[PDB]
Amino acid sequence: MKEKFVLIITHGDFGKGLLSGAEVIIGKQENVHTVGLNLGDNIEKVAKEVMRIIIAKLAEDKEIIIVVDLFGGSPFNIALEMMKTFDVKVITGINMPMLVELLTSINVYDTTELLENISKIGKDGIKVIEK
Amino acid sequence: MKEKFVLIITHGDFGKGLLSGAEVIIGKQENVHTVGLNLGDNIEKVAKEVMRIIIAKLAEDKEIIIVVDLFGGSPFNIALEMMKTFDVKVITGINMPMLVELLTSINVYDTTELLENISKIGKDGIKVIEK
Amino acid sequence: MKEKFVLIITHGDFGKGLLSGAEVIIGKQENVHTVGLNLGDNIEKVAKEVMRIIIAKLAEDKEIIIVVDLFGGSPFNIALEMMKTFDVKVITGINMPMLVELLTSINVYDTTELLENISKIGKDGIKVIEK
Amino acid sequence: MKYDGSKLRIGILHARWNLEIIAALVAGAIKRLQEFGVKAENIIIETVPGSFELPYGSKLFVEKQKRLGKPLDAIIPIGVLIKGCDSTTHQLMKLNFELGIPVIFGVLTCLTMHNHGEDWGAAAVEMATKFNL
Amino acid sequence: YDGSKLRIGILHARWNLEIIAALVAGAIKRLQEFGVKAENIIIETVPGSFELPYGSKLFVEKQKRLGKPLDAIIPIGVLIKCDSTTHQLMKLNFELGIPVIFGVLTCLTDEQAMHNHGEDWGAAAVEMATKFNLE
Amino acid sequence: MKYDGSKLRIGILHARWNLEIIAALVAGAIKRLQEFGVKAENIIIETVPGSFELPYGSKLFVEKQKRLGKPLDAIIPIGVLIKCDSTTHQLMKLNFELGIPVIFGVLTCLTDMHNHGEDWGAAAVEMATKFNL
Repeated sequence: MKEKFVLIITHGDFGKGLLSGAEVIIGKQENVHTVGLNLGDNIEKVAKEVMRIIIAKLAEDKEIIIVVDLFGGSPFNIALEMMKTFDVKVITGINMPMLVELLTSINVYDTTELLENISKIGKDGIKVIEK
Repeated sequence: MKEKFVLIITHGDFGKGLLSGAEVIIGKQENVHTVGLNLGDNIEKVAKEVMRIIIAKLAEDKEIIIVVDLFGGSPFNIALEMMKTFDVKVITGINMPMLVELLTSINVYDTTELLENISKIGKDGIKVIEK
Repeated sequence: MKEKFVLIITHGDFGKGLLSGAEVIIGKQENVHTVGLNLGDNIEKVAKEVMRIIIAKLAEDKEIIIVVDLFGGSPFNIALEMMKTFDVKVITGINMPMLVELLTSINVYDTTELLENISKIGKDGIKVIEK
Repeated sequence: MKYDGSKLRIGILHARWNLEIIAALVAGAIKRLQEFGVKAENIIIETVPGSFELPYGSKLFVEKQKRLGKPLDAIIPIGVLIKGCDSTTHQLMKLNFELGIPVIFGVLTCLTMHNHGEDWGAAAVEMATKFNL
Repeated sequence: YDGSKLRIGILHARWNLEIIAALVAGAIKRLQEFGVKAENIIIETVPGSFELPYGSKLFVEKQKRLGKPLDAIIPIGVLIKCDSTTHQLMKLNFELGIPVIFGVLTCLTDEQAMHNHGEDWGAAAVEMATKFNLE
Repeated sequence: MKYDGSKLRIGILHARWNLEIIAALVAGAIKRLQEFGVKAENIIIETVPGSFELPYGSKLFVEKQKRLGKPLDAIIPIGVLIKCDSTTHQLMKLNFELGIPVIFGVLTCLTDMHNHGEDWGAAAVEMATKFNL
């Protein structure tokens, strides 16, 4: 199995903070990078930034997973454009249980099963507490 | 017959001292080099140095004999690696009668017979003396 | 059993280097001393120094083993002269497997069995490798 | 934008030394390629260790694409060389005539980028189209 | 890159031998790390870097006549203060039909002229002989 | 001692400019040739005006020796140039065009040798022998 690389693309500091939070739990990560879209960022500049990262990692023979905050919006639109061109894989709605499971099992499952796994874990991890 | 080159590979200063001792008996040698593995030496660094020497000597059209102190241990493991790659010849358990005979007959016998000769002389040279 | 003392008598730095090499393997030794005969050394001066050591050790109630490099030659002639006078024990053709076995079993066997043991190990340790 | 690249297949062969700069030049070439109409399925990226391997890598790449039944219409060899290569410019030049397809010179020869990469994208499309049927 | 089924030739010059030997050692090391077997690494020498291009052809032709063809070749030379040489080695890729890895150091001082550099040439040989095949 | 040159015929083609230096380089090549066993009957010396004429002179020399029924096994073109880049290129290529080792015996100096010549002698013998069958 090829080594994987996770690119987190989100609004503002969400991705940067999500990774920080995960790293409190599972320690400092390699092979994870975050890109945040801030007010005042030109989306085409950010898109070219992201494409630069993807090419570099592909050239390192890595398999790329893009995790995004929200279905819809500029980060998602960038991720979609990268899937159109580079055949990376994409999942939306990223939360903490998903990212922790993703990063601790990244070597265990192939990308398709990995994404199915964390989709399930992410949804199951959302609970309203009663009492 | 190709001219021969003797590489002595041993723990610590054993090879350096053995050559010194032999040279008291038969004079200063050319075509003998010593490599000692000391505590704190990285074996892979020493291996690359030894390979450094062997290639250089092969490129001088020399036939190479590696003499080692002990069957087993890092010097031996280096010698074995060199035999795997470069088809040099190797003998273990080197002592003084062996080295003196080797260096004074190096032009007389082919490498196979040379090594058989000194194996026999080395073993015969080990005697417990009771009077 | 009396505590043993090993005197290494060889040409040049051979004994000094052999001990160095052994100590890489089994750590720093007590009760081992080396005497080297260099070009320009007066054999009678060296003989008197060796006798100087043997008496001192006998006076410490120690049993003495002399290990020598080569059957024949001045170091051997010195060892023989010490056996004639002081009834120490002597073995020739010392190599690394012998010295390591000797120093790691020096308390286990009596001197006669010790020397028979290392004679066998020394000879067995000399091997020409083919492949 | 006067050149339609929709029916073209373009190869990009890049070196791996100075990767950060390499990636940006590739990204630029990819961007401009798609702006002329060249489809994603038709942009083939492959790598070599260094710029020296670019000329022969290009031939092997072109021959492989023929055996796959998906021939390249042009190729962009991309390399970054810092003096901190002259022969290389010569083989890439000659390769136009040996391979029978446009070979766009994408090798930076500096002493100490996206736009430059785009230029190479635009060139590939034009050279594969302008002189055709 | 799996190099287990490959035969790699190394042709090196004999001038600046200490540096030459280290570059060869590096190439040999990395070759074996990619799975290239010892029986399959053939080392041969020429006097100087000028003889590298034609030596390579003669080496390749000899290996064919022996029934043990080379899959790639690494010509290794050390030149200290050659331009034509880089040109023939480049062209040799197309004339010989096998990857020719440029293993010639072109330095201004002895100090500038290594094991890592040699390894790079080892890695390149394996990749160029494999990447574009049908494996 | 290592390469037997007794069965070889070696050509030496030298220029005539800077003759004193030329003669010494030729003498060195001749010396080392004979040390490897190459017979006098088999060392053919011919001249050209300058270094430029060396490449084509070598071909004409080689062709002439074939028509005489006494083919050369290698050739050493010798030139002395004092303050040529192309010339080196043709001599290099000549190895492949003539099918015999062409030893680069051209000095390219900035100011106004026997050992250097011997080196070229040693090279010629080795290159004609090492890879045979």
